[PDB]
Amino acid sequence: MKILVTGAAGFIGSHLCQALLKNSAYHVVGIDHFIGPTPATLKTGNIQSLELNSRFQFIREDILNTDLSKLLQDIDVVYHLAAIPGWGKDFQPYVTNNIMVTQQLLEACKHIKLDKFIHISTSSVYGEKSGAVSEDLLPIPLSPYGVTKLSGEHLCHVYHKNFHIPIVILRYFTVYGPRQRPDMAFHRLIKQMLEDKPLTIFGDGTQTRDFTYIDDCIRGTVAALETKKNIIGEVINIGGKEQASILDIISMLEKISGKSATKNFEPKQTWADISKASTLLQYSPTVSLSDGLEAEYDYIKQLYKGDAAWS
Amino acid sequence: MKILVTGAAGFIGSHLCQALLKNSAYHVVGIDHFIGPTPATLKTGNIQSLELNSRFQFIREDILNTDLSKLLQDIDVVYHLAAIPGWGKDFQPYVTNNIMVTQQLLEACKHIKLDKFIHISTSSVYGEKSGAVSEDLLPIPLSPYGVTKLSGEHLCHVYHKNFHIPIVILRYFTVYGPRQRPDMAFHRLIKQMLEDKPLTIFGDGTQTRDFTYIDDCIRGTVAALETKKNIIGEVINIGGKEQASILDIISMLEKISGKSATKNFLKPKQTWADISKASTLLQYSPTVSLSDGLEAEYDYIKQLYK
Ligand SMILES: NC(=O)c1ccc[n+]([C@@H]2O[C@H](COP(=O)([O-])OP(=O)(O)OC[C@H]3O[C@@H](n4cnc5c(N)ncnc54)[C@H](O)[C@@H]3O)[C@@H](O)[C@H]2O)c1
Ligand SMILES: NC(=O)c1ccc[n+]([C@@H]2O[C@H](COP(=O)([O-])OP(=O)(O)OC[C@H]3O[C@@H](n4cnc5c(N)ncnc54)[C@H](O)[C@@H]3O)[C@@H](O)[C@H]2O)c1
Repeated sequence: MKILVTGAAGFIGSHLCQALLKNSAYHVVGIDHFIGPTPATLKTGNIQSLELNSRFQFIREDILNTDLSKLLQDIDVVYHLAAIPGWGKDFQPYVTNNIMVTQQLLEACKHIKLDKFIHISTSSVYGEKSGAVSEDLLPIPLSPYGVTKLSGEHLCHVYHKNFHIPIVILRYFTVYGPRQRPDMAFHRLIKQMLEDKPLTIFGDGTQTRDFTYIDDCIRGTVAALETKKNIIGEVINIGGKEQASILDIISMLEKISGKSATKNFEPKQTWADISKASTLLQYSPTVSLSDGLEAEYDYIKQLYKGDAAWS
Repeated sequence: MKILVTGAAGFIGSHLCQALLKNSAYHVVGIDHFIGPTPATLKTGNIQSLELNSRFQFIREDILNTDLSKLLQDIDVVYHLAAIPGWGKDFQPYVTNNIMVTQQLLEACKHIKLDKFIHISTSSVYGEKSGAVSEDLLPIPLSPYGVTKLSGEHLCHVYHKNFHIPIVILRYFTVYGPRQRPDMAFHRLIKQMLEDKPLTIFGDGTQTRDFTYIDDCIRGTVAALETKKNIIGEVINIGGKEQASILDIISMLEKISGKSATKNFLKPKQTWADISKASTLLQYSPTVSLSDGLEAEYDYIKQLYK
């Protein structure tokens, strides 16, 4: 079996490619152009181990400036994770990389026999919801990111209905752990704690949110390929084991580091409904925040203060 | 009050400029780049009346290639109708004119004190539905037009929530009447009947749908401005008086023309707009009958292709 992962040098793509290659039957092609919020310097480390694997092929090209028929020959499964995640005149890159990229990939998949086109989307499509967020909820995105990613999902349905591209949509809720993007909250809090600085906190930080450890996110993503259920056409939430406030997270980080944080200071309560994923994917997130945060803490320590080839 | 109408030379925008200018209090600025399926001459035809009026200013420029800070200086209300109606390389124009236009327009309005930004959208955002279509249904667009128009609506919510742009979304169901675009079904059917050619139907023509006469469309669009109720942030379906199938419509066109048509069939049975919300918030009640509306369109099409 041969699998294309778009955005394979990114946070989630780099872990997915590695989880796929544990199956000695799987061959992976990753494509990544090294753009978006993570600098290329920091990003190179994400694929260090990946490029040691003989069954991994890496292409450093823009999806919009590459031979797609060539990239897609002999591909059984596409995992599409390439995106600009996380305004003004900054808007064009979101349209180019979240809408035009998805449309051009889907166009090139018409002339191709895929088992699955697994399109990765985001909980930012939903906008604001108190309580359980389920896949039947009317999406009202409140960011440019959310708007352009939801547009990507809608193109998946257009190409499924019109040309029978076997699309699956996974909506990831906040994913954290080793390799988390530097623009994301846990990375920023941990780097501030390591540097004895004030921890930036927007609002009073008691609002509780859903968080998914990378390894739980990746098990759910792999199960989208390996499930015996018919999931073609479905939208599936992939969300976390435990929910926590930004003040709970800092509590657990102070326990981890044995430091104390100079805190520098919107539904109260929201979580992913993961019942569709439980039923269709046997998905069950198993990693605790305390284990997950320890692993992210050690990663960020080594990233900025260490001497690894990926420092 | 000074009102910017985008797409002001188009089918609906030209009628809208006409109705607003009836109010002596209202000054109207129209911008239109003369693109999409309608030829330029028909659009010059659409605004021939408006240009004579001293409270009307017209700009023939791309919204993406104009000084929007100049354009919006003393504007109290935006009516945003500018758009491209409905693969591979033909996709960028939908993204440019339905997504980027809306984003740049909203960006230019972010820091201005508008009373209202009235964003015009489409029932094509809903995708395939059976029965009454209300604003709470999950939109699953099936076309690039639908996706790009749906993205425009979502940009409005982004700018409402973050910058308090006072947005109102109207979802038009199919609009017909004089100046209907030449790509649209009634325009095409009437033209074919005038030439005694077969009337081309796609499908078996028995699916009944919602049609809105342009004057009823404009009355609801003006009510979105003039209503005493707070409708900021609301999505409102604007739909029509009578439901008809294309076979119902052709039978009425036969009554107008006094002759039987040859019917040419090439390649979801019942669907209508739920206009409850528009009734309550806009006192919208469409009053023009299909037979009266089709007569008005028929006369407009005949004067073109005599
Ligand atoms: N990190 C999260 O918590 C989270 C949450 C919700 C959804 N997601 C989604 O998961 C996916 C991966 O997110 P991430 O956090 O790993 O992001 P990331 O930025 O680390 O990875 C995205 C990668 O896509 C690549 N890319 C973008 N445009 C490209 C193009 N035109 N051609 C080739 N490569 C291109 C970038 O170089 C980058 O390496 C995205 O689709 C994102 O929207 C992530
Ligand atoms: N006609 C219908 O039945 C119908 C149905 C539902 C919704 N709508 C919506 O109503 C609005 C008007 O539709 P219409 O039938 O009058 O179409 P139209 O093509 O007659 O009018 C739209 C006008 O927008 C202008 N325009 C497009 N892009 C522009 C740009 N970048 N800069 C400047 N001007 C630009 C075009 O030149 C055109 O004259 C659209 O937003 C459409 O999606 C119409």
